[PDB]
Amino acid sequence: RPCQNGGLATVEGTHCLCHCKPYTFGAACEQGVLVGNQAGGVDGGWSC
Amino acid sequence: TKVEHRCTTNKLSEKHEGSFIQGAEKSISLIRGGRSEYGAA
Amino acid sequence: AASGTQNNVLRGEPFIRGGGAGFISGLSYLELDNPAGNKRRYSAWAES
Amino acid sequence: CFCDHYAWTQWTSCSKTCNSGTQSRHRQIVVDKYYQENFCEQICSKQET
Repeated sequence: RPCQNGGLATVEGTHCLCHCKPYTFGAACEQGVLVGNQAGGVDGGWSC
Repeated sequence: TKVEHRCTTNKLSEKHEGSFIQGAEKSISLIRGGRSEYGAA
Repeated sequence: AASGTQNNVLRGEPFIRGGGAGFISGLSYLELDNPAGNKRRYSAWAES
Repeated sequence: CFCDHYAWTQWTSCSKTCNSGTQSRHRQIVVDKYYQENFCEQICSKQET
């Protein structure tokens, strides 16, 4: 179930982790603020 | 004899000061060829 | 009655791939006075 | 004018979702004796695109 704030997920063995975007943080990338240009909204992403 | 004198007075003032500045720079450069010591430079 | 408040943050995050082990730690040592990099250290990294 | 008095609104949802698109924001301009006298109508940009 996708990371917030444009972060890309990856699978740890039997588990999920997030490559968050800079200075936005936490397991789902919910906390903090982004840096650089931003498009707003939420870009779509697939379930399996 | 009876006498009475009376007055009321009012005053107001304001002052404001303001400043802003903004800057942006971009650089883009492509080097092709060089030793990467000076291609870096 | 008087109230006053200040805040500052700096974050900086140099990242390097390739380079000689010392030149890498040289270039990536962040300068508050020159956040992109000292030009000679950077040229030395670009040599190493 | 101190045009930074007025609102840091978020940018509007991107007009074209994925091609050559645009977004805009505006100051949430409320007029006052300050705005009238201190040249704000003259020097401040009301909306950024």
